[PDB]
Amino acid sequence: MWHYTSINNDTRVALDPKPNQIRTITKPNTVPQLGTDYLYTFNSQRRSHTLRLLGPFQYFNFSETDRGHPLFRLPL
Amino acid sequence: MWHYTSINNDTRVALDPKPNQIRTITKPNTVPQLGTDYLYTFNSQRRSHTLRLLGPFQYFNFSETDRGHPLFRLPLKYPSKAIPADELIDNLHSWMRSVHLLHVRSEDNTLRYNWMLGVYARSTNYTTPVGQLVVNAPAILNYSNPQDAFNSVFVALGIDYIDIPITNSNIFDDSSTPYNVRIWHAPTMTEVNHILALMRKSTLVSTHSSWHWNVLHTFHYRSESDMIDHFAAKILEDWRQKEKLDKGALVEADRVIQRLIPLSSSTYVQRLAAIGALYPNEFTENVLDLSRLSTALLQLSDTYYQHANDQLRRLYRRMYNDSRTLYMTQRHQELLLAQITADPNILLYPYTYIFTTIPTSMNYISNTGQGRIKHSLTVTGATEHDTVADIVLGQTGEDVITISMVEPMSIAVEDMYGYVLDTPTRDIWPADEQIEQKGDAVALYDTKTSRALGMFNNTVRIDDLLSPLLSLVYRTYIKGDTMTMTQGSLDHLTLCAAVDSDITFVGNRMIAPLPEGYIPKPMHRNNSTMKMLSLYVALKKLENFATNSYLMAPDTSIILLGAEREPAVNILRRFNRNVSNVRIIGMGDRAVEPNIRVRVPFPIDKNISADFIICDINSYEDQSFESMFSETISVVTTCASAATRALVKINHPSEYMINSVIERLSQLGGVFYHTALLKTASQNPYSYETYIYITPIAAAVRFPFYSNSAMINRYMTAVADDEMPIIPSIHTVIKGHSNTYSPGLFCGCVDVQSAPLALSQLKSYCSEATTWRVDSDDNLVNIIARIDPARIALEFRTRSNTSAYHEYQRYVPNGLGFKVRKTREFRYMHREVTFIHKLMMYALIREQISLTENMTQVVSIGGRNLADISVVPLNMKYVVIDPATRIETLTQEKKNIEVQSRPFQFDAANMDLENNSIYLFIAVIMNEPNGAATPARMQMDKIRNVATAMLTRTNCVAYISFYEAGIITRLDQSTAHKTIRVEEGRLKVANYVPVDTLVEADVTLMLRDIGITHEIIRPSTPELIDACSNYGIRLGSTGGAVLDVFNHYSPVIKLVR
Amino acid sequence: IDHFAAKILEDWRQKEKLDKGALVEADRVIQRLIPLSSSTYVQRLAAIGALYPNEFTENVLDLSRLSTALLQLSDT
Amino acid sequence: PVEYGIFVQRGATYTINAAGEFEFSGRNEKWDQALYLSEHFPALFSDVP
Ligand SMILES: Nc1nc2c(ncn2[C@@H]2O[C@H](COP(=O)(O)OP(=O)(O)OP(=O)(O)O)[C@@H](O)[C@H]2O)c(=O)[nH]1
Ligand SMILES: Nc1nc2c(ncn2[C@@H]2O[C@H](COP(=O)(O)OP(=O)(O)OP(=O)(O)O)[C@@H](O)[C@H]2O)c(=O)[nH]1
Ligand SMILES: Nc1nc2c(ncn2[C@@H]2O[C@H](COP(=O)(O)OP(=O)(O)OP(=O)(O)O)[C@@H](O)[C@H]2O)c(=O)[nH]1
Ligand SMILES: C[S@@+](CC[C@H](N)C(=O)[O-])C[C@H]1O[C@@H](n2cnc3c(N)ncnc32)[C@H](O)[C@@H]1O
Ligand SMILES: C[S@@+](CC[C@H](N)C(=O)[O-])C[C@H]1O[C@@H](n2cnc3c(N)ncnc32)[C@H](O)[C@@H]1O
Ligand SMILES: [Mg+2]
Ligand SMILES: [Mg+2]
Repeated sequence: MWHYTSINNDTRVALDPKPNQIRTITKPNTVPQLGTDYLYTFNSQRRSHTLRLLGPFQYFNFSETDRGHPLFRLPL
Repeated sequence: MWHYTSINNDTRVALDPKPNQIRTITKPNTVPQLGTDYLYTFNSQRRSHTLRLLGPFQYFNFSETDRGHPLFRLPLKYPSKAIPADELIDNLHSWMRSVHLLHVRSEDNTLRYNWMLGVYARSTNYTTPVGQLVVNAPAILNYSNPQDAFNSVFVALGIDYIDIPITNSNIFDDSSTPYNVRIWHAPTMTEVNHILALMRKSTLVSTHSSWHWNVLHTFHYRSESDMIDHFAAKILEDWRQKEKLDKGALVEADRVIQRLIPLSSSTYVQRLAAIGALYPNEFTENVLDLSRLSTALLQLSDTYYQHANDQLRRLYRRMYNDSRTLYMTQRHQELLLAQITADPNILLYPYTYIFTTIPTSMNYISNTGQGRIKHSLTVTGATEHDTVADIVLGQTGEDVITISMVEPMSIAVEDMYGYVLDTPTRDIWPADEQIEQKGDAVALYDTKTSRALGMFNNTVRIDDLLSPLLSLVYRTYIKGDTMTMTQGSLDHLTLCAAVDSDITFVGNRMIAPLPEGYIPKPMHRNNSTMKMLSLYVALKKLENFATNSYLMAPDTSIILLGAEREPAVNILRRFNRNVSNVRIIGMGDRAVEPNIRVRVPFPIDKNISADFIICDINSYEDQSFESMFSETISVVTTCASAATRALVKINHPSEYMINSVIERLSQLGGVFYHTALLKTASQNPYSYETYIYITPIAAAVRFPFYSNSAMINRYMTAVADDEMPIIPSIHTVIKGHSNTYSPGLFCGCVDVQSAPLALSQLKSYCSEATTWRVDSDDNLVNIIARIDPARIALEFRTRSNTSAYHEYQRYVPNGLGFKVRKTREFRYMHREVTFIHKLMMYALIREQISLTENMTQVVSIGGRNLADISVVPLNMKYVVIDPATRIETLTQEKKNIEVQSRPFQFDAANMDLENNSIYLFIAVIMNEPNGAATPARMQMDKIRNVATAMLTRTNCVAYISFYEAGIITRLDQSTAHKTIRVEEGRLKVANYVPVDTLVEADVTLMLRDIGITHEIIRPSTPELIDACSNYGIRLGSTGGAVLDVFNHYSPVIKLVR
Repeated sequence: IDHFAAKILEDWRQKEKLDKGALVEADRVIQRLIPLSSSTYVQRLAAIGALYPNEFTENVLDLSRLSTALLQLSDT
Repeated sequence: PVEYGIFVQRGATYTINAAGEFEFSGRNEKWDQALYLSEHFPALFSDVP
């Protein structure tokens, strides 16, 4: 059992959408669902909120306009 | 059924009220009711309110005063949620009170009420000339003849027309209307002809084939696109209606040709009128996507503009060149004639051509809406392929397809706690056998067991395998949805293992509701938790088999000798909370509290005893065989001395190890030890590690030593592998007829035109192939298709490359799947144990067959649907003799496969064994052709006949699979057999009728009496790894528990000449 | 330092799975970072991170303050 | 600001398609009259919900 047995693959590339899906990668018609679109949690001991977007959105820079949205005002 | 059968009628006229009803058409006294007076709905996704008034009010213009009413302010008042029904009813009712149409009621029964003009005059607040005419002479709204309803207003106004605004059907949107309708003063057909001919001189107008109130009316659109959406909606309407008339069912159609005629329009509308007139097969087939209907129609008109069919192309072109003419099928025209007969002075569009419809034989498959299509590719078909170009599959995102390494197992919660036993066979242990078995054991241990076995044992851990089930039980307990279960039930144990909190029933079969605001964390489990639980359940099942309750008796104790956290000690302590006096403790050298930390063998001072002991000892340190041996021996020694019911682990269960353990229990004074090998469903599927079960019995144990036992062979047959383990590839290039693909699966995407082609090519390897477009607007179809070795062993027997490509091209574009949801394929799919045993059989027989020289053919009697094809080499001819087999003379001729399609005759006089032949009798000997089980004496008899029949042949090799008797003795005592059973002492594999089993000793004695060369072989561990690798299959838990005892007790007789 | 330490945890776990011989869908064979220019303390982190010390498999280090544990380990 | 974000993500303009469907720009460009003769229209007046 010496030899390593592993399927190496570019997961980050795999995460990049086909261009056609970009129109609806937000899934604008339907609400985001917990555990699929996002992963919210609240550490009551630390009193710290933590929202983690799932899928392609896990890698997402935010324009300062995006930060001005009320969703980011919620933890405060 | 050619003639159309339809009752045409002016529905719009029928909707116009008698004048007397106008006073109360609002029903002012009573509230409007949903579904009768109105139809409110709220699309929460679109966040759009939609109120639709019913009855006469569906056609209603609104005065700006009417819009100032609060009822229209409501959708703005509720941006997010649906307007509450009380507010909707109240406001709609008050506005309904607000409306009052002008009229003069009269006794005449022939009269109607020009509702259109009435509401219109109202909405303008009577400022238009029509409004003045109505406000001064309301009686003018009454009418007997429907047409004169307007002629009266035209003669009275001196105008040649009026131009009515159209209603928006939802009353909430106030958006500007796409077009308006213009009612013309044309009482005679000739006046209508003139107005139409003048209408072709002016932009953006169109009209219906026939008009309501029998008065000519022309739509005038404010923009080209508005005309396009209108025309498209009408083409949908006429296409559906014609679809109902074509089926011949009677229809209450408003007019025979529901679609519009452009009088003046852009090119794109003329195209719409042309394909709309064509009634293309593509609508009936659902080939077009209706989500963007007009676009679909434009593309369709494109395909027709240069159609392969000259008739359809010349017909579409002709329809485009003379769009002002209304083309219609002859069956329509006869309906129009019937209508002219019933109402001689009716107006209907004069310019019309009666083309003969062109038949088309191509039935496209289609199904719009969610659901991937799960193709089953045929091996061969009418299409002849020749040197097909490689079909690259595109890269696909994880947004669409994820590839999990293992399929989590779906299973009933009880099944986890099943186990299988294997009792010892040998009555003695001769010293030469000791030296031999020790040689095999030392030589096996010194060079570590197979790397592929380790890759599987570690890829498919039991903990992640059972995870979704446990987390499901925790998830239902957290919502309070769980309720009833027995105090001792296995479901109670799974519950104790799912959640960290103590559970207490409020009474029999009723657990306590969760305290408010309390959501206890899931119980923490390492990989060996469920296994220890199952060994506990096995101990309770071994003290007596009748039990359903699994709680320990009061004043009794258990030990879990291997310990770290030992979560099972906690789950057990929590499982037995209501039982008085139940000690439960872990006791490892690595033990944490509660569990006592202590080395084994126990210190001479310390006193340890229990009614049960679940050892799980396993030194992490690499070590010499002598030390592993002495350590395991001392472990079993103290385990037996300290308890009446030990359940010791053995990490390296070589025949030498287990037999040495039995020799050691034999050496202890005055206490004979009954013993049995064991393996739970909760063990890792691929672990060869085995639980020996010790217990004193007053009698000396006959046949105490093991030899060629199942649990042991699961270990010893595994050895260092000659080749590196087969990692599952994910192929993206589909070469035509290549036979170069490693085990794994094709996965990816292709343009939908190329989709039928790729299915025609992946058919060579993949046995079945799931596909789906992701959206109606997305042209690519995603495709997943795992490689079946049986399909390869079939398709590559000859160089012909036929397929059902002509069928697959019927699929494009809507016919091959749609699913927005991400799909998660596994690199190692679940399979029932019987199937995996069959693949192990095929691997064993195939490797056995490749070794043989100079063999002309393989004759698999009872070969069913070519199931043994994986065994036979691509060269030699294959022959099936199963009556059940379907006949495919094209596939047979093209793939070199003769098929007898008759029952085999086992009588020796009728026998016809060819020289140089390999006769497969894989699990066919045990059943009659109709499927009823043959009695065991008849089975041994037909084996004797196949044996004697082969005695003459110079070169032949039979492979007669059969079940050994010993398995029934083992499944009488075991629990982990969800599939295999023992109805009245007979084996019952899968869905087959129960069948009596042969005894191996009498069979070997019989073959010795025949004098034929023979060998009773069974598939080994490496064959299992070969099956699982080549097929892309993971073993699962219950399958991994029962596979050893089942596969060891399905020997394949190997007759040879 | 915190980045390097998170990566050393990642490569240590991954190598822990490869050493057991189980097939893994690893993104790359060596998950940990290579300093190109860094302080002494990072060079220490890269060194013990490369070592794959038995101490990680044994859980001898405390991961609550991972980088510190790694510094002390590099000391030993 | 929120509805403004939702609106302007769709685009500050649109073009009616040859099929007659609206096709919004997806971009927040300032309008210029040079566009008045262009295929584009201002998005505020689309009357598309
Ligand atoms: N303002 C107003 N418009 C009407 C009235 N009745 C019919 N219409 C309009 O007349 C146009 C053509 O009349 P119809 O032939 O009866 O309706 P249609 O073309 O079959 O299509 P639908 O009205 O959607 O059923 C439609 O677009 C209607 O909007 C009415 O009473 N008042
Ligand atoms: N009736 C009909 N004529 C067409 C169609 N497509 C092209 N034509 C003819 O071709 C001329 C212009 O050709 P194109 O400019 O290529 O058509 P298009 O607007 O680009 O539309 P597409 O063919 O879909 O690209 C028109 O004047 C038509 O007579 C069609 O779909 N239906
Ligand atoms: N690679 C390596 N070199 C060290 C380490 N500790 C000390 N050295 C060497 O010692 C020199 C400085 O020694 P110290 O000043 O005692 O190190 P420190 O920063 O005080 O760290 P500590 O030894 O934990 O007290 C450095 O230039 C290093 O070359 C270590 O943990 N790893
Ligand atoms: C495979 S582990 C499983 C332990 C336990 N089943 C649990 O819940 O984790 C077995 C443990 O037994 C301990 N052990 C090894 N040798 C031992 C010995 N000679 N006597 C007592 N315990 C030992 C080891 O530390 C090892 O961690
Ligand atoms: C176990 S199944 C097929 C064997 C093997 N597992 C396979 O799939 O190829 C055995 C089949 O052989 C057929 N069969 C039963 N008795 C037979 C006989 N006497 N001669 C030929 N075929 C028989 C039955 O119809 C039954 O479906
Ligand atoms: Mg209508
Ligand atoms: Mg990463």
